[PDB]
Amino acid sequence: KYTTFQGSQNFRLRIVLATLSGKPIKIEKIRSGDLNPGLKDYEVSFLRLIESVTNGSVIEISYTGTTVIYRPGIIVGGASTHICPSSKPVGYFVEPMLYLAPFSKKKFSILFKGITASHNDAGIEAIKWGLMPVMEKFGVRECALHTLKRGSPPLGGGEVHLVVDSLIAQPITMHEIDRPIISSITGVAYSTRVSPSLVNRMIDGAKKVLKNLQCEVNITADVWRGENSGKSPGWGITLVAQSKQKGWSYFAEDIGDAGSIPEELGEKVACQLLEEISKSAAVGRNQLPLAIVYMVIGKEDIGRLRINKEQIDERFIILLRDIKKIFNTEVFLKPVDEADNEDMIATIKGIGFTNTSKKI
Amino acid sequence: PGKMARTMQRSSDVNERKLHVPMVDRTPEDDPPPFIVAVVGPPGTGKTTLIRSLVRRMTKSTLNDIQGPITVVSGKHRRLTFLECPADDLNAMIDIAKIADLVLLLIDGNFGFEMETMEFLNIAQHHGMPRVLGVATHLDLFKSQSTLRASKKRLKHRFWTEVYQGAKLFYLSGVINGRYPDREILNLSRFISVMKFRPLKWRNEHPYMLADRFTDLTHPELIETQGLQIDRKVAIYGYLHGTPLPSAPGTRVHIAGVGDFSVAQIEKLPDPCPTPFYQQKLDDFERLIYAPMSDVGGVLMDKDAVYIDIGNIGKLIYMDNISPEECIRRWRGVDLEKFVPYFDTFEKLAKKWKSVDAIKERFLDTWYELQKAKISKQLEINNIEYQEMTPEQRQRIEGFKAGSYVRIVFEKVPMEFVKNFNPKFPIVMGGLLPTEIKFGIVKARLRRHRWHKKILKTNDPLVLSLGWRRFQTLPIYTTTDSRTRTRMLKYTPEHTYCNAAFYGPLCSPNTPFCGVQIVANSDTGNGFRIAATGIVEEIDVNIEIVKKLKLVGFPYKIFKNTAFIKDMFSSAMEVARFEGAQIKTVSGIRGEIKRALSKPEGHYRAAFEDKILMSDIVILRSWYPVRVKKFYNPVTSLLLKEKTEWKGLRLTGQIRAAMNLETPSNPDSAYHKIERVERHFN
Amino acid sequence: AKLVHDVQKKQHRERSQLTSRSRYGFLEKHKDYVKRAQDFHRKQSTLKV
Amino acid sequence: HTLANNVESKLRDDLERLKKI
Amino acid sequence: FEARQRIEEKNKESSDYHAKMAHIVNTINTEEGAEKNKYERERKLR
Amino acid sequence: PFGGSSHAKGIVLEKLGIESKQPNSAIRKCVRVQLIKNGKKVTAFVPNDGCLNFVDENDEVLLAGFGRKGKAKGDIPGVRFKVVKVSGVSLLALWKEKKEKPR
Amino acid sequence: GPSDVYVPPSKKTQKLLRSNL
Amino acid sequence: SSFEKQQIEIRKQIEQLENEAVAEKKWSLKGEVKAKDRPEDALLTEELE
Amino acid sequence: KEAHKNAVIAAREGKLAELAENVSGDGKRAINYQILKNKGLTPKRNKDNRN
Ligand SMILES: Nc1nc2c(ncn2[C@@H]2O[C@H](COP(=O)(O)OP(=O)(O)OP(=O)(O)O)[C@@H](O)[C@H]2O)c(=O)[nH]1
Ligand SMILES: [Mg+2]
Repeated sequence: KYTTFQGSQNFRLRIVLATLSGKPIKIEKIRSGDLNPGLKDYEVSFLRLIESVTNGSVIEISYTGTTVIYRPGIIVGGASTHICPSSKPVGYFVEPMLYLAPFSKKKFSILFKGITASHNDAGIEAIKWGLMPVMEKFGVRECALHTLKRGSPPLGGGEVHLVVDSLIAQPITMHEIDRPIISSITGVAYSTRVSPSLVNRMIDGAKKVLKNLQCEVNITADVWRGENSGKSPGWGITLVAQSKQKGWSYFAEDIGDAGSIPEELGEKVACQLLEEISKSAAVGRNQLPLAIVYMVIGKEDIGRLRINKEQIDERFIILLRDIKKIFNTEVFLKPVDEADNEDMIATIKGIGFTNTSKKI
Repeated sequence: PGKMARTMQRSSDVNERKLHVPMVDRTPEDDPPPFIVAVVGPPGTGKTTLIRSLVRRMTKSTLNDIQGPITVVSGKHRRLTFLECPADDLNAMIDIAKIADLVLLLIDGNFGFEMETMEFLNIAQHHGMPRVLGVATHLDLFKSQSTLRASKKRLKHRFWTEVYQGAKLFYLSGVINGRYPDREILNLSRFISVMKFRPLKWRNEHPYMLADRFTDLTHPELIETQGLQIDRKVAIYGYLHGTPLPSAPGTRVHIAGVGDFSVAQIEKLPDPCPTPFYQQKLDDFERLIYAPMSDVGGVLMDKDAVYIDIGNIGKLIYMDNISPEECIRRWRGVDLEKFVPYFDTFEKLAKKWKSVDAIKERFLDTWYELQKAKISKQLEINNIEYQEMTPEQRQRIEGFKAGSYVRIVFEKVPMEFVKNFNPKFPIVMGGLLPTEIKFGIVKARLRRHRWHKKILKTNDPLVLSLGWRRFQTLPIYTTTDSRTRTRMLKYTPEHTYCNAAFYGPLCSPNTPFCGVQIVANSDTGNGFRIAATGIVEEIDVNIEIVKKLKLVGFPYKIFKNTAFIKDMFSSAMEVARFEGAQIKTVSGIRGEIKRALSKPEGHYRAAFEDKILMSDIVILRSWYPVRVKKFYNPVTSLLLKEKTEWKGLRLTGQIRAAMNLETPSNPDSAYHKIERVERHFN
Repeated sequence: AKLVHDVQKKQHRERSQLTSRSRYGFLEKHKDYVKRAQDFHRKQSTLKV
Repeated sequence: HTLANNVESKLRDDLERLKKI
Repeated sequence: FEARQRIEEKNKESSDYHAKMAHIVNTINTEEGAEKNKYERERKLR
Repeated sequence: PFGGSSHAKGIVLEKLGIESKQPNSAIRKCVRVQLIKNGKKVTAFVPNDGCLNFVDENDEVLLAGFGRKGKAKGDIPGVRFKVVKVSGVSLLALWKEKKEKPR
Repeated sequence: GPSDVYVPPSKKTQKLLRSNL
Repeated sequence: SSFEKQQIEIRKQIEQLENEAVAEKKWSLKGEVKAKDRPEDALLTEELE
Repeated sequence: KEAHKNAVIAAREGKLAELAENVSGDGKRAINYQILKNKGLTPKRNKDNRN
């Protein structure tokens, strides 16, 4: 009712922040200048999921569909199954619940039915191997996701089971100042209804890129054989570099388009991985907001994290503007002492907050 | 050898009695905010006489007509705020127990332990124990040293019982000349000035402060235009305590007996009665009392009249008119739903990645003391990054760190408040949390208070202290039915905890709360008052909650194992709904209800266990749900004029008494003695 | 009787038959039922044998 | 007669409640 | 239909309760009693 | 014993078996603690599930040695303690309603 | 088909989906 | 005053609660509910388990 | 009916007033014995062991 926003910008993030804040919000003039102005099927399903795993939170959408008012309640959770509509994938619906996992009355066991791949949104293995490490370093213990059947575009037929048990008061505050040394690189190429020869082709392209390096590099193959192979054919490949000492992770991934060179896809994922490593500073451009919001929701205490000049960008700016417009909270930034680069230490006081929805 | 053994058990046990559970302090190092002491006791003792004499000694200045808080310096780091609680307002007692940290508890000697004092002791104990120190007054009236000594030891022993043993008390002779014996006044002064404190969760998790100075802001012309009914602007002056309060307007703050008013404007002012180190460092860089609403020197200000005796990427980011694009272009000199970020064309990526040297550049003892070390290290990090840069950090993001005078101005304030305000009552205000602002139903567990006479009743109003608020609601007492359902009771079990659930303002679990009957001095009567104590333990927006109703029926024709039951129902519809179900005759034999009948309209047939007698009464268990009443009423005592004998909802006993009814009673259900004769068979 | 209050040894009391059952006198409890069932089963046992 | 009609209407109401809600 | 549904759910819940109960009681026995017999083997040594 | 001495204090980490459908039994009285001197969790009874309901969580309890005489019906082998004091105050006075758990 | 030839992929993919006279 | 207004609202709410708590209980909240003591067919119309 | 009901109400008022006659003769309210002496939930006992 009070915190006002315009347009369709960053809708999921704004809703998640509204839930964590308790401040009632109204977002209006949603894609008004369009031939089909209003909301989307995936967006309304997202709101349905929000009501499902919340309790007593009131959500209404004006008949014009360009003005949504949200009055948040509490975050119950529980165990349920959602059927993601065709246009958008399970990782896209999972990331917000991934944000909301560790602070709920009943643990999270959600079965998502549908598609598990997109150039747009994060793959299941991508989200696992990238985000699970970040949240667990912040202080969650049992968060995992299993794959009963894996879908593909555009038929879907995939089943993912998110089980998150760790209910924490707050993530432990973080003070990361340095640059982790990359320990090794692993990855995986998955194939649905297509050739192991194709798998080997893409892995050959990847290792051709990665032969310039000397530390450990391993990528596994997953032919999702048989009944749970979904319906449409497809394939994809993911790559993650790891720093065992502090245990950090950075990653990039892709799927195979229609009429594409699997070797090219290999050099693809390799090149995005390398480039993200290049632009990284103790954290990766896509998991930036995840760690940011965790360290913000941390307890009443300043927290420190190294970030990159290049990592600072439009998406960072809009995240900062939104998080300030919600929490009335501003992030201090000070340059690194070392001159060889211009890394920036971000400090921010995690707000006084508790897992007041917990069962004691 | 033997001494070695004995002293090692000494060492082990004493360390094992030394250690504790760690919790953070957040507390101010540079400038401690004042510590709060409250004179607490019954009205016929002379607390005023005590406050006057003690403050005069400490400050080296006399004073008459004390009222409201009064703040003084002692030590080279010590400033204290003295509060004389009234012996009338149970609510004021409650607020003092919420906020104050040293309680100067003064008790009659000619008469021992009035229950008001005992109740303050209980409620402080409940909301988090503040350091207590008692003084036995009126020892001079005892006309024999025998009685004086006996009562001395008696008092010391009861006190030692009800608070930690060893808690010495100070004996106070008499008020000769508006004064207390100076030497024992030194005892008190030195002691409480060298007192040591503990961290408590309430203090150290919510930013709280007592209101020092009271002013109103309204255009007088606005007043006559509106007609005195216009909510009045209000300005409060005070210090800070415990948790660093935020610095930007737009947060919510409770005020006792007032309501819940958001912060409109706030400004930081240097204190009026500063530390001697503060003064000396002031002078080094360049080269006592305070009690706003009570008299100081020889002058007291009224509302207007007075009485006197005769004698930069960061800022670019945080600016709004700038588009983020113009931010970035100014700085080097899209939405997020697309999860993977932007990139470069594939050929340029590949060619620039043919070189990889730039990427090999990046590429390859007591546990208690241990977590106390983590706490200390985290706070020292806080300190260094706090000192890093003041004008943005200190002023804004650190909020207003504790120990800094503040003036805050608000709107929508009751005309009645500003008009019938009196200084004699304390006035408190502390930060609300999101959980403490959202509402719902609290699931708590509580017991009657053990010195109380009567047991509480479900759906009977009940005031309670919980969070800064203090308010009356209608609980519902539920006992889990050996952990299957949530059956509702109809009374509290008379000597144990039991679950309760009621609508109210939410708050974090594992939080103590303490509930009371009438607050009105008019009806305090002669008994104890504090009635329930418990912990709020979870919060929600709805709960399943059950009451047990058993449908009674009778048999009217009996075969071996079969029966026709005649009054558990009245319609074949109904019996068809309930058929194939499970019943147990009062005798304790099971059976199932099986088929409706026709020519009688509500009678059915059951297949039992053995030949069920005509002289029985069959029953069928069933769970109805119950709906929690949503009554909610903050007390607003200080909004009221007389500031006591506030009356919310009355209790069923005095409701029946008032409207002159008689208690419902199921006669045949009332108990009676049964004499079953001895039975024989053929 | 280790660590229990007598007010935990309450003594729940004994009800009475519903009054409108003046005619069908004297409600039974389980102890009356066990006397009845035991006697009937002796009658059976011997009559079977 | 009219009593039969009233009972029928009541049946309609109760049955609609029980079979719909 | 309601009868079949209710009996199914009640059976599942009671069996699951039992399984958790044995899981717990047995883990206390194993862990704690093992370390206790460790300490007792310790005490008899002296 | 647990080291050298006769009593040890620590932190109530959770109340194992809050949900024992059959009240006042082994686990029903079984709470668990964290010995602070060792920073390590360990199991310990409470007497009288009433006192169970007294002690809740994060509560500076102080443990003593259980010391069964002989072999009863169900009391679990391995649980080796009894709580004595909670957050300052002593559970016999509590369960006898002499004092109230202060905080 | 290397992974198809891999019977050890049973355990491997299981972990991958999980994590005198 | 708006304070007086909310006092009026709370007051009326108060007497409604008093009368509602002193009146007869609802049959479904009672115990030993029965054919003669109910209003008829309520067990169909309602939902209990 | 009215005679009986007024009789029971009168009994109510009489008992209530007789309780109320023990109100404080002063404005100061005395400690209670149960809380002066604080002996909680004893068993039942005997004069032998008393002596
Ligand atoms: N015997 C004795 N009487 C005292 C002592 N101190 C104060 N008094 C009496 O108590 C009276 C003081 O009353 P007040 O100071 O107004 O009472 P109070 O307890 O401060 O409560 P307020 O009236 O609300 O301030 C004096 O008239 C004294 O006769 C003492 O140490 N011994
Ligand atoms: Mg006084």
